[PDB]
Amino acid sequence: VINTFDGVADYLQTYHKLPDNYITKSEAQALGWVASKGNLADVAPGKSIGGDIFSNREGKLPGKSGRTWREADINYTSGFRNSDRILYSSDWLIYKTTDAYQTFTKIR
Repeated sequence: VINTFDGVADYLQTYHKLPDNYITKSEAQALGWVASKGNLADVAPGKSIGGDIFSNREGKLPGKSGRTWREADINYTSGFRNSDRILYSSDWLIYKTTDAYQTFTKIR
């Protein structure tokens, strides 16, 4: 039940378990999450998407000898998303972007 940058980062840097309130795009999409609807507050009155998996071969986030990268929605309540998005890696390095997957400033 968390959707804030540092809050999610701390949660992950300390408990590593994705905040109890996130879902992978697939699950969200397969559960019924549709773009021409943005259904979410109904089936999940307070949940934020996030928890997918990515290798970052595009080198869009910090890398090394084999790096794992995953994202998560931020600042959501009930309705649709916005531009606040958090990025966390295998090593738990967390970065933040507020321009809809555009500028990734580091936070942890």
